[PDB]
Amino acid sequence: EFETIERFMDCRIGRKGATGATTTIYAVEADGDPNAGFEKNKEPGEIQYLIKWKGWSHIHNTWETEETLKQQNVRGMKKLDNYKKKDQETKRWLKNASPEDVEYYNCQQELTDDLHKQYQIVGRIIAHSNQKSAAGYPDYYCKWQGLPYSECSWEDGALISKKFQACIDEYFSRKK
Amino acid sequence: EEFETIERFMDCRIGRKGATGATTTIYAVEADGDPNAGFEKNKEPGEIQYLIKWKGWSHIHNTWETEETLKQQNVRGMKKLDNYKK
Amino acid sequence: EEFETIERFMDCRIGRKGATGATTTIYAVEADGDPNAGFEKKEPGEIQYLIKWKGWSHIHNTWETEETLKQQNVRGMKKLDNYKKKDQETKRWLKNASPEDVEYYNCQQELTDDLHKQYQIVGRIIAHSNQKSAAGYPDYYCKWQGLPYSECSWEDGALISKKFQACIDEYFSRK
Ligand SMILES: COc1cc2c(N(C)C3CCN(C(C)=O)CC3)nc(N3CCCCCCCC3)nc2cc1OCCCN1CCCCC1
Ligand SMILES: COc1cc2c(N(C)C3CCN(C(C)=O)CC3)nc(N3CCCCCCCC3)nc2cc1OCCCN1CCCCC1
Ligand SMILES: [Cl-]
Ligand SMILES: [Cl-]
Repeated sequence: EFETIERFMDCRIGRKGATGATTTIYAVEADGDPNAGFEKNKEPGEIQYLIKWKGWSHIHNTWETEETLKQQNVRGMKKLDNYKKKDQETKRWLKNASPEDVEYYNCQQELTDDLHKQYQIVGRIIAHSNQKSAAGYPDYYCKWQGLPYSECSWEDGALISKKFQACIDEYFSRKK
Repeated sequence: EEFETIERFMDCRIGRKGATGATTTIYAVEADGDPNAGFEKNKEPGEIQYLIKWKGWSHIHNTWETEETLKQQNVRGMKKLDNYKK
Repeated sequence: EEFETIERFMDCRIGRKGATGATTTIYAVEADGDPNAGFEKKEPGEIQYLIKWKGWSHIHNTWETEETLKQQNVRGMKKLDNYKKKDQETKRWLKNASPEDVEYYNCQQELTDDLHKQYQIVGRIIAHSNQKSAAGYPDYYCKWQGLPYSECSWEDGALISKKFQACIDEYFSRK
């Protein structure tokens, strides 16, 4: 019925309207980053968030504003309050911080950042649909890098060939 | 005629209606995909099927099968079906 | 009217009848022992899950059964269905997977279960309370291994000092 929020993945200041379906990685690749030429300079922006939608997989992460979360009558809005609360607590005990703490925080906080971006490439395909679409695509059973095998999904076969045809090739070639 | 025999009841399931038959042996499901694919009880194909292990065939031939479909094929040994139910 | 709340399912296992509860947190078993110690079957089994609680840092992961989750009105049962299914489905698929596929599944599950085993290691204490306890222990704000900085948690100084004194120390040897 209504969307739900599972995790808040990152935060950012970005172009006004760089929120919504058009901000997923496979739209930005197939269409273009609405948030393209942004230095935070040259252009006033907005606080946008990176949402991991309940039900859907880490590839459908879209960026939204507080407004669009409310405008979309989405569930999980308390999660929005906590993410903002613990962000203020984290900025607090890093204002009085030795330079080597900022070294740690920025080194670390950037490892999790990669690890998160890897949750979107497909580690191996595992199955496919009997049914095909009008356009002639099965749907695929993807395993995602970093995420365990219980983080697998039935993914659009038209969708994943655009970036992982090679992973589709090796599924079929490990039969004959 | 020439009937099939139900050897063991391997597993239970709530599967898309139709996701039964010879389309549920591995070597099909690997060649064509699965008729059940990604089925949640959200969609209401809803039906209860059984991985039936057959007599005189290795386990790679097992199939998911309804009461409906077992009785259509007049399989033997429906005595263990309801036994399985109870 | 204070119930608990399943956050994420981390692991099932067959386990000694009654090897559940907070006697199962990692820090309990080091203290005393493992309730599921030396199990085989000899012994009535059971099907026990490792829950990550909403509210609590990963140290507090406890193995539980579908019973003791309901028995304690634990909220988030819908997520135990979506997981029992996702397990049966993937066990069927081990019935007939090619050894290659089965070996990939062993590499990538042994890796996974590690990164999980370290969400319980502290890589940095970065604050302490202004308030000690009976025993001279502040609570400590931990940075966790694997996790981001939005998983940091105020945690019993007493408890953390029992396995990560080195970290509270280097904390103070910089202030
Ligand atoms: C929960 O609602 C939805 C979400 C869907 C979704 N997600 C999860 C994004 C996150 C939330 N979004 C915001 C904030 O703007 C929109 C997009 N992606 C997708 N594709 C998925 C395939 C990838 C191939 C690229 C092209 C397609 C995109 N299909 C979604 C469908 C959703 O149900 C629509 C109602 C029922 N349907 C179901 C099937 C189609 C029509 C009837
Ligand atoms: C059920 O909520 C809780 C949980 C607590 C918890 N966890 C994560 C439980 C472990 C075992 N579980 C089961 C089902 O077996 C579930 C969760 N650990 C801990 N310690 C953490 C401290 C140091 C460690 C050793 C000292 C014991 C352990 N204190 C918990 C406390 C919980 O509330 C009670 C606090 C109430 N407030 C709120 C109102 C105002 C008064 C104070
Ligand atoms: Cl993970
Ligand atoms: Cl993480």
